[PDB]
This record gives sequence, C-alpha cells and structure tokens, in this order.
Amino acid sequence: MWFEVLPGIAVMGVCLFIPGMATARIHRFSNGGKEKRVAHYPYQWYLMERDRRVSGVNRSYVSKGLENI
Amino acid sequence: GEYVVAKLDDLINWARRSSLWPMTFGLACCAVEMMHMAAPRYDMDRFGVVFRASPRQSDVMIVAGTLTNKMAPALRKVYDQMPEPRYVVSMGSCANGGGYYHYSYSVVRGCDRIVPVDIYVPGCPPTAEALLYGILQLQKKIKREKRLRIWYRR
Amino acid sequence: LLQVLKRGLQQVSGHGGLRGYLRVLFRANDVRVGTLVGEDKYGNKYYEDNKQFFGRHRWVIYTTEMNGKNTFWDVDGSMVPPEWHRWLHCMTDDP
Amino acid sequence: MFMINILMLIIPILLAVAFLTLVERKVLGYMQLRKGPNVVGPYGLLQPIADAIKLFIKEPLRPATSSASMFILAPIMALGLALTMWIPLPMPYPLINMNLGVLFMLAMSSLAVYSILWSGWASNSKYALIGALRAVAQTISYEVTLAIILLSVLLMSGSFTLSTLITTQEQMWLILPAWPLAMMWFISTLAETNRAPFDLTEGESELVSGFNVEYAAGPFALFFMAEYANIIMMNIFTAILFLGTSHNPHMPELYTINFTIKSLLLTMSFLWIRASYPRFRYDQLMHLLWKNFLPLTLALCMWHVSLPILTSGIPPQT
Amino acid sequence: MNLMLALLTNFTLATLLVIIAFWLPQLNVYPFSMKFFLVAITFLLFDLEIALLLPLPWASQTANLNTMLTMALFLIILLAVSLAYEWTQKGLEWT
Amino acid sequence: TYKYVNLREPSMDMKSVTDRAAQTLLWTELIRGLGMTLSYLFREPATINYPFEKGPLSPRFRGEHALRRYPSGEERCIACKLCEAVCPAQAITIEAEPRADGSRRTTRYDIDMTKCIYCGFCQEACPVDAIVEGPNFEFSTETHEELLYNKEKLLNNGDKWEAEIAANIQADYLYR
Amino acid sequence: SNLTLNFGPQHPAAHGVLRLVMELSGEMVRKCDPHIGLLHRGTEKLIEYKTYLQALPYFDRLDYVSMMCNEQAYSLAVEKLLNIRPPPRAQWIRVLFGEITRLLNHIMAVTTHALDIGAMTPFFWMFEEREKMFEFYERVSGARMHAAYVRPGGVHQDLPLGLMDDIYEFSKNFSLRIDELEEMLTNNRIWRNRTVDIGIVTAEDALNYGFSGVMLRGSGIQWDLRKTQPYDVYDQVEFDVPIGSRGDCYDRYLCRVEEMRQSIRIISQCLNKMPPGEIKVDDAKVSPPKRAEMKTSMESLIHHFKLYTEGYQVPPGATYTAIEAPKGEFGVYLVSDGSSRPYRCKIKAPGFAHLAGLDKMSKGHMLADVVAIIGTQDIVFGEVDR
Ligand SMILES: CCCCCCCCCCCCCCCCCC(=O)OC[C@H](COP(=O)(O)OCCN)OC(=O)CCCCCCCCCCCCCCCCC
Ligand code: SF4
Ligand code: SF4
Ligand code: SF4
Repeated sequence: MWFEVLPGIAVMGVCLFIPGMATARIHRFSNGGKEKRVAHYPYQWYLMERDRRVSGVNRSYVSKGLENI
Repeated sequence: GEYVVAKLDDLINWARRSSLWPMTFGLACCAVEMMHMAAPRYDMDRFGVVFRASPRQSDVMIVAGTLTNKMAPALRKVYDQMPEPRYVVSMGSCANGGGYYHYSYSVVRGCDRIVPVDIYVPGCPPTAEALLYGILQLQKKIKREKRLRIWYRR
Repeated sequence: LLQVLKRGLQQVSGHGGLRGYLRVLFRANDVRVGTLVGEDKYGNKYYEDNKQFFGRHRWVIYTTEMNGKNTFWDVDGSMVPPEWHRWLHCMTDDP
Repeated sequence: MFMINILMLIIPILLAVAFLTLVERKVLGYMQLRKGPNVVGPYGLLQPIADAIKLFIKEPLRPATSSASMFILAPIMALGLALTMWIPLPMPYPLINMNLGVLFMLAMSSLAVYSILWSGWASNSKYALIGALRAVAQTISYEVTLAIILLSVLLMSGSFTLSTLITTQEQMWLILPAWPLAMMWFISTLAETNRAPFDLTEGESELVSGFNVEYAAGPFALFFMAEYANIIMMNIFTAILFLGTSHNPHMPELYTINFTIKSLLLTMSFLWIRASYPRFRYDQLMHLLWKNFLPLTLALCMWHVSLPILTSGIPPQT
Repeated sequence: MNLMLALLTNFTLATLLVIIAFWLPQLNVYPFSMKFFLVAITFLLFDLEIALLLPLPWASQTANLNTMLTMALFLIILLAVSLAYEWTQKGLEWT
Repeated sequence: TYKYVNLREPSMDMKSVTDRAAQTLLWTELIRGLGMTLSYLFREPATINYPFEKGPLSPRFRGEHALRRYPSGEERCIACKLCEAVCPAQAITIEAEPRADGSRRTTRYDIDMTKCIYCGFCQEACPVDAIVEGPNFEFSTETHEELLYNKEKLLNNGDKWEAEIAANIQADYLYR
Repeated sequence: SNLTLNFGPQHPAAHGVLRLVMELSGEMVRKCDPHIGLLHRGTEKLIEYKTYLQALPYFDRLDYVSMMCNEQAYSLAVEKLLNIRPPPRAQWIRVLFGEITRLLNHIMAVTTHALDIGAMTPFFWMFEEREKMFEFYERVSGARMHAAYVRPGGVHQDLPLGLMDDIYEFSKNFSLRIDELEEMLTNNRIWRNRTVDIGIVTAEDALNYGFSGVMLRGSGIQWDLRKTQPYDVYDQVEFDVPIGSRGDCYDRYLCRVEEMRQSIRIISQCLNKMPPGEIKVDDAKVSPPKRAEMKTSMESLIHHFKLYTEGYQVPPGATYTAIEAPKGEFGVYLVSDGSSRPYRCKIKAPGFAHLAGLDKMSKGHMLADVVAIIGTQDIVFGEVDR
C-alpha cells in the first residue's frame, strides 16, 4: 500500500530537518541564548563592534543595560 | 582473524545480492517473459533488481533468447566490458543449449560456449516466476561466496 | 483512519505479539493475518484470506528447517511438497 | 562550534540523497501499480545502504582518460559545488548569512557546467565529448530564464538576501502574485538538472553505441550524489522563493518542519513528473526555452519592473 | 573566514571522497558544429545583459523613477529585439 | 466498415480558440495526466509476494517432465518411441530391449531439457500416460549438465511428483 | 558523420537486437542502413526436416508477441492444401483467441513505443492486463506464450469449464484501461510532439514498398484482410476498421488504440456466439482421435500411431495464405510434395517490408525520431529474421 512509502519519506524528512534545527540551536548556544546578530552593513557592524567594547568581556552578544549607568 | 573475515564476507555478500543490477540481452521471445518479471505482478525492482541498468553499471547479464553466430562476438564484447563481480544467467532453451534451433547452421548451441554461465533457467520460455526463481537462486549462490575467507588463507 | 490503525494493531496481536510480528516481517516481508489452512510434515504453514485479490489470497510461511537445512533466512519455492504445490498455485480449490 | 555546524549540514545532505533514491523507486513503483524496494530491510529501508556498499566494492572501470587532471577535478568540482549551494539557505537561519546570497547561488551554480565539460573532455571519446557539449548547451540555455525569473521575483523582495524572502512572504506566498513565473521556474529547474522529461543525457547515451559511463562505480556514485543533492537544493530554493514559510523567532523549529514538508512535496513532484510524461527531443526543449519561456520571461520581467512602481508597492532596500 | 572554512571543508571532503574512491577500490584485486557554437555565443550575449539587469532591485529605490523605469524597460526591450533578430534570421533553428 | 481516428475540424469561434489558448498556456492536459498517475499512487499494487505467494496455474500447465508408473509400481513406458518420433526438438533419446522378465522396457530414456521446447507433444503422443510434463517449474540449475535428464532422473521425478501429477490428470483427462 | 545505434535499450525490451548504421549531418538523418540477421535461426530450413505437426511450434516463435495468430496462419495454409475444414466451434475459438492475441500485441506495440520514447508508466499498467491474458493462454494450452494450441484441423483441446466467464470479466474492464492509457498519451503535447508528422508515408508509397496492416491504414488506404478476404468466422462479426488521415506516427498510434477497442467489440460477440460441438475436424486421418477412443478402438490406435510418427500426408501443391496479423499481413508460401513433411515454407513477415522502408521513412528527421519510427512500425526480429 502507498503508506509503505512513508518510512523512506520520513527518514528523508528527518535528514532535511536536522541541518535547520542544528543551526538554530548552535546559534542560541553561541550567542547567549539569542539570535545571532545580522550585520550586513557598516552601521550594523559598527554597533556590533561597540557592543563588544561595552560588554567588558569582548562579546558583542553580552548586553549591558541601565545597571551600567 | 577468522571471525572478522567471516562477517566481512557476509556484509559484502549481502550488499551484492541485495543490489543486483541486470543487463538484459533481450534476444528473442524469452525477453518477453523477462519483461513480465519487471511488470507489477512480480516487480523485480522490489528485490533490489533495478529496471534500467547500463552495461558498465551491471552485475549480472541475462541472456534471454537465441544466440546466433552473427551475434556471438557482440555478446562476448558486452560481457568483457562488464566490471566485476559479474554473473551470467542463461534463460530458456535457446540460450541454455540451442533449444528448438540446436541443429541450425546459424545458431550457437548454448551461450556457455561464449561466456561462463552461473544459472541455467529451463523452459521455452521459462515463466516469469521461473526466471525470478533463477534470480533468487543466483542470490543464494552469492550468499555462499567466501572471497575473504579464501584470501585470508592464502 | 482510526479503524485502519486498529487493524494495524490487530496484526501485531494476530502474530502472537511483537516478537512473532517482527519475525514474519523480516522473514516474509508481510505481516498480514490469514486463516491457517494446514501445516505439512516439514513445518510449512499454509494460510488463506479470500478478501485479498486473486494471487495474494493464499500463501505459505516456510518452515525454518527442512531436511537438515536451516531455512530461517534461505527459503525457496521448491520447498513446497507436491500435495500442497497444487493448492498453492491454484491448480485446485481443495487443500 | 562552527565546524560542528558544517558537519550537521553536510552529513544530513548525503543521507537525504541516499534515501531519496529509495523514495524515488517506491513512489515510481506505486504510480506503476507495483511496490518497489520492500525486501532489503523493512519497506526497503536498507536498500540505499546495500546499493552504496555494492557500488564502492565494484571493480573500478579502467580510465582511458586523455587528461588525468581534469578527470579527477570533475567529480570534486561537482560534489564540492553541490555542498556549497546549501550554506546560505535560511532554514530559517543560514549557516552563512550572506548579504548577496542570491547572487552567490546564481554565481556558484553557473560553475556547475565545468564538471560536465571537464568530464567529457577527459573521457577520451568523441561520443562523450559530444554528449557533454549537448548537456552544457542545454544547461546554459535554461540558466538564462532562471536568472531573469529570479531577478523578477526579487523586485518584490527588494534585496539579494535569501532571508529577506521570508519577510517578503510574511502575509502571502509569492506564488500568488507570480504564479506565471513560478510555473516557468519549476520547469526550468527540471531542465537545469537534466530531469525527465528533460533527461536527454540519459536518453541520448542509450541510443548511441559508444557513449558510455567512463567513470568507475565509486566515482560515478559521487556524480550521482552531487546531482541529487542539487535536485533537493533546487526544490528547497523553490520553496523559499515561492512558498515562503512564516518564521517565529522563538520557535525556529516550527519553521523548519513546515519548510521541510514543502521541500519534500516539491521534491516528490519531480518524481511525480518523471512517472507521467515522455521525453522531449533535444531540439524541442531548446525551442521551449528560446521560443517560449524566454519571450514570456522577458515580457514578465518588464511587467515586474513596472508593477511595483505603478502600484506604489516598491519593497524596502534593506 | 567562516565562509572560507566552509568552502575548504566542502571541497576537501569532496577531494577525500574522490581520492579514496579512486584508490581504495583499486586495492580489491580481481566534427565541429556551427549550431552548437552559436547557442553558446547567444547564451554569452544574453548573459551579459542579465548582468546589466541585476542591480534593478536597488535601482527602484531612486528618487529618479522616471529615468530608472525608462532605462530598465529600454534594456529589456533591446534584449527582446536581440531575440527577435536571431529568431527572424533562423538563428534558433536545428534543421 | 471503417471510421476516422483523426479527421476533426477545430472550431474557430472565439470561445473555442480561447479554450485552446488556455490549454496551451495553463498546461491543462498535462495536469490531467498528473491526475492519472496520482490516482494510481493510491491504488493497491498488483504485486504478489513471491516465493510465499505464487502465480496461478491450471492443471494443463506444461512443466518439468516425469516418467510415471501403474498403481502396482510397474513402469507405464513400453518403449514404443512415439514421443521420440514426434518430439519437434529431437530432445528425446530411447533405447530398449526385452527385460529379464520378457517385458518391453527402455534401457535408455534421455530428455535434453536444453533442447526441449516444453510443447507437450510427447505426452499427447504417449499411448499409456507414461511421459508427462509435470507442474514443477522451479528446477533451474547451476550447470548445463544437470539439465540432461536420463531415465533415473525422470523416474525419480515421477516418484517425486506423482501425487500432484495424478490429480492434475484426473482434472483434465476428459478434455483429452 | 557515421553512427551506430545500440542493440537495444537499457531496460527490458523484447523486440530483438538491431544494428542500425546511420549517416548524419548535424541533427538530421541522411541514411539508415539496418543490419539484421542477428536473430536469424534458419527456421525455414528446419521446417523442411519436420512433419507438418512438428513444424507448427516454429510459428509461435516468429512474431512471438502474436503466437496464436501465427498458428492460425499456418493452420489455414495446411487446411487449404489438405482440402479439409475445421469445425465451427474451433473457428470461433480461433477468432476469439486471435483477438485476445491482437490485444496482447497492441499493448506491447503501443506501450513499448511509449517506453522507448520515455513514457515508462503505461507499460506497467497494461502489462498487468497482459499477465491476465497470459492466464487465458495457459488455461487452454498449459503455456503462457507458445501455446501450440491452434493446429490444422481446429484446436488441440476444448475450452475448460469456466474460462469464458473469466474472459468476460476481463473484457468488461479493459476499455477503462485503454482510456487510462489514452489519458496519458492521446492529448499529451509531448507525445504529440514526438509522433505528429513523424514518419509520414504516402498511400502510393506504402503500397509499392510492400507495407500492410496499420502501415497502410494510417495513410488512408481502406484495407483489412479480415474484411476483404475473411477467414474462419470473421465474416460473422461486426467491427470497424480504423483509418488514418495524416499517415504519420500519431495516426498509426491512434489506429492501434482504436483497433484494441474493436478487438474487445469482437471478443464480446465471440463470447455470446460460441457454438457447441467438437473442436477439431472429425477426420482421424488428419486430426488425432480422442484418447479414450485411441485406447479402445483398433482404427483409432492405428491412426494415433501414424499421425504422431509419420504424420498426415498433404496433397502436392503450393499455397500463399495470409491473415491480418496484429503487425500486418502475415502469410506463408507453403509447398507440399505429397509427403508428410513440407518441401518449402517461406514465411512472409509484415515487419520485413516495414523495416526495409525505415530509410525511406526516416529521411529529413532527427536521430531521436528514428526511435519513434522503429516503434511505429512495431518490429519484432523473430519474424524479420526467421
Ligand atoms: C493584469 C495584467 C497582468 C499581466 C500578467 C498576465 C499574465 C497572463 C499570461 C498568464 C499565462 C502565462 C503562463 C506562463 C507559463 C508558460 C506557458 C508556456 O510556455 O507554455 C507553452 C509551452 C509550449 O507549449 P506548445 O503547445 O508547444 O506551444 C506552441 C509553441 N510553438 O508549454 C510548456 O511549457 C509545457 C512544459 C512541458 C513540461 C511540463 C512538465 C510538468 C508540467 C506539470 C507542472 C505543473 C506546474 C507546477 C508549478 C509549480 C510551481 C512551484
Ligand atoms: S527458449 Fe523458447 S521462448 Fe526462449 S527464445 Fe528460444 S524459442 Fe523463444
Ligand atoms: S515437450 Fe515437446 S520438445 Fe520437450 S520432450 Fe516433449 S515433445 Fe520434445
Ligand atoms: S514414454 Fe510413452 S510414447 Fe514415449 S516410448 Fe514410452 S510409452 Fe512410448
């Protein structure tokens, strides 16, 4: 019956699911639980460099708020 | 030692009998029954025997029909171009030993005068099921191979 | 769709649990449940199901040992004895 | 963690390709009133493994090659390029977020014809070179409409970033405003990947005595994996381009499931199409491109330049 | 850097899968055509004008839309005229 | 009486012209073909599970040869050579002499199964139902020599398959 | 440039092997030189060493897709020389299985034509139908293909009880299967691009080149031997002859599909008009007696003995007998010298003259069209080479 085709489809589906899931999880792991910053243009890059300086630990994804005022 | 060689033989034998890609020489009426083995009732693809296989990608040659003298050199050439391991299944009386045309001036009296044969499938033609029995018999022949066992004891 | 899933579960129970269900799946690539028509003296078991279409309505589950040969994985059509050969190939209706 | 990320892209691709072969054979089987692989493993789940092992222990064909350098380059180029096209794909996050990711994919795919050309050049057979030249001429012809169609669609997106196509389709799939381009895009990917009814390389080599494989079983399997990796990639790209999936930043896995389903269905439609039609004649698929798709794509490229301006629906630049 | 590392991995793996696939299995012992040139040349000339069309998604942001739309349409029309010229001169024939 | 398979005038009214333009541009008849293959995807396949399931055959089936006996165990063959005379392939070879008890019996009875065309003329010709084509079709071999049957092999085939052979003859002999 | 086509496709194909030597200029084919004899097995010489009965199985193996039709052609030729007549029930059975054989041939012709052009799927659907028709062959003769069922004097055995009901159940559903095939091909623009205006042959040329069957009717010639020179009981059934208008591959494809429908129409009448009676001529000097008679009556035993050793003698004479076989006019020029073995048996295979016209029909076409033209001729090299 046709549903006997599904196990191969499901295996194929899992293999295509892993790359997208892995990338998302690895980004959160590397970026303090947040999305990886997108810096396509000099403005965005300048702010990312500034955030590195402000963090105090050399990580752009470490954010500082009012507590530093 | 012997245990590791024994299991490697099982693995490679399993892979080869599970992926038998045939080159069919559809020479005469026996080829019709070969087509019926590919047809839905028997579906040789479901055993891993692919439908369309190029001669240079083939593991088994099926000689399905009468072999004439005019054709014999071309059949040998295709066999010689087959990469190894390679097996030959002779299907039907004509290919097996000349059959109805055994006494003809223009017919090779069995394809085993031109190529080594692994399985002889009898009938004129063998039914599609009889051919499938022969292919399954070739699979069990491959299962009994002990290539690495022999090599280890050289 | 739930009734199809139930019939799927019925096949596991109809093959004596998971172990028997897996055994027939790997030996015969089929997990259908049929009526037992009989068993020959070599251990082959013959089943029928007349709701299946012609061709699939009779089958044999080969014995695991015949004439001193381990046939758990290696089975072939020549293992069917002549008295059952006629019934299995639908040359006759009576087993 | 990045090297780990690359492996979690490469290795799953090769496994998907391996099991696409099983899916193709079973889907083609059931459309043909049969089953396809169901003995080697349950439901044929071990068939790709058996095929892989078998092909790599097969006796290698002796390469009567006229150019050793280009003989080994071609499979490396094909497989390396195939894996390279996946690194900007947003699923929903790309491995490499490229500002000009669309141009990267356009530029990298344009190099894929070098493996076709180098392999036929190295074959040391006049028949193989003619077939390679025929395959290249078909590939570059359909690259023309793929590029123009892609540009036309980007006039609704405003950017060359692939992730911006997700934002563009936040309310509606782009297939609605651009279904005429979607149909020609879909057929063009079939012709680009030499897929039936455009499988002229397989079709023509069957007829011509002397147009053979010329690669050993192992190296020829590397060509096959590259081709099927491209088939899945082209259908992932088609899903991103025309069937945009909504992205929830806090639940990225939800996007991946839905976008994976669309990619699988589009990939299966390639199999569906292969089961349904006869093959084009070579001159007939060239006429389909130069005398049909190209005139329509040019007129639609003009339309899609004008439409955002005349509706005041010009997308943002960033 | 990340991009170069990804590129190195992809082709290094491809090189490795090809080298062993070309070497390890060896351990197991046992009429120039003018029509085809002209399709290539036609592809090249169309490819060049595709290059001139690629910046269009950025050109539509200009405050000078009148000029931008005219030049965009002018370029695509000259492509249509190029195809029309080849067509009417039997440059797209195969017989 | 004859009919035309392809002699039709397409209508040139605007509605019909636009039906054909819609088919050309929207690929309607190609979509229709996709519908047909999709419907087959959801049909039960025709494949049977060989060797656990077998293709149906009839009592008349012409398979592997066998030499038969009377209920007492005596051979039916009396070396008349009608089968050898009629055989279209000259596949049968017979020699005979008086048996020690005076019976007319063969000392050689060979069938070259690679000459045989499995036509059943021998069993038609036989006057005493001695040579038959049995129901077996699964006797492929690994060597050519195994298919050159002598009398002992054919008698062993008869003793092996008589249970099925006798029932099949009972089923079909009133048609002969 | 010079080019040689491959012996056969890379999927199972049952037409035989052909060496096609071609001359090309660019895409266009300028010359086609088929090199045959790769399946020449000297059948015509072997027949001279056989009795008339012993030679009958050779005709199963000529056009081995149309077995019983070839048997009918040979049987009619011998019956004519013998001056005897097969009984009416045998004639109806011969027409019934002649049309079942036409269905078998046309499925193979149409679907392998499509398969070689790249349309693989219909081959699988319609070969399940072929498998069921093989069962009808096997139930009357014990063989799926080479039945050796139709013989001079009638048929070998009567239909088993219950067979006609099963033929009815099959026929009831077959037109739907044809419709599914037409859904895939008839209106398909790719199929039409591969066949329309390909291999055009004029009515005048078709006649002079020796064509027959659909190769004539595709060009508008109104000719069918079942209508014009009827044999057996074809004069007692109603059916239409499909006629083409363009003389190209597409029209010939339509003719073959419509002929399948007419074959079902004929089978329907055969199932309803089947008469009772004996199935072989009641002349024991030609047709062997029943086994019960052979085992009881002295005369029957003698005639059984002589028919299976010497065979019947045929009066001296020569005949050219032809039928409308599925591939075209299939005939035998049979010479009898008065003995029980034919002196000469020339076989007229319709595909022989059709293939000889491949060079004419392929002029001004491309290489891929050569495959389509070979398919539209429906060539089996058992009958071409003999
Ligand atoms: C308000 C104003 C707005 C302005 C814009 C208005 C637009 C109006 C026009 C809309 C219609 C445009 C449609 C564009 C699609 C392309 C049409 C086309 O090219 O079809 C013609 C082509 C050739 O067909 P042919 O019969 O040979 O024509 C004779 C040529 N001498 O035929 C073909 O291409 C057939 C291709 C054969 C291969 C097809 C195999 C697969 C088919 C099934 C796939 C279905 C599509 C799935 C799409 C998925 C998308 C993700
Ligand atoms: S063995 Fe019989 S069926 Fe096979 S090719 Fe010879 S004659 Fe034809
Ligand atoms: S079946 Fe026919 S060919 Fe075979 S032995 Fe009997 S008479 Fe001879
Ligand atoms: S098998 Fe029958 S026909 Fe042949 S020699 Fe014996 S008795 Fe006579």
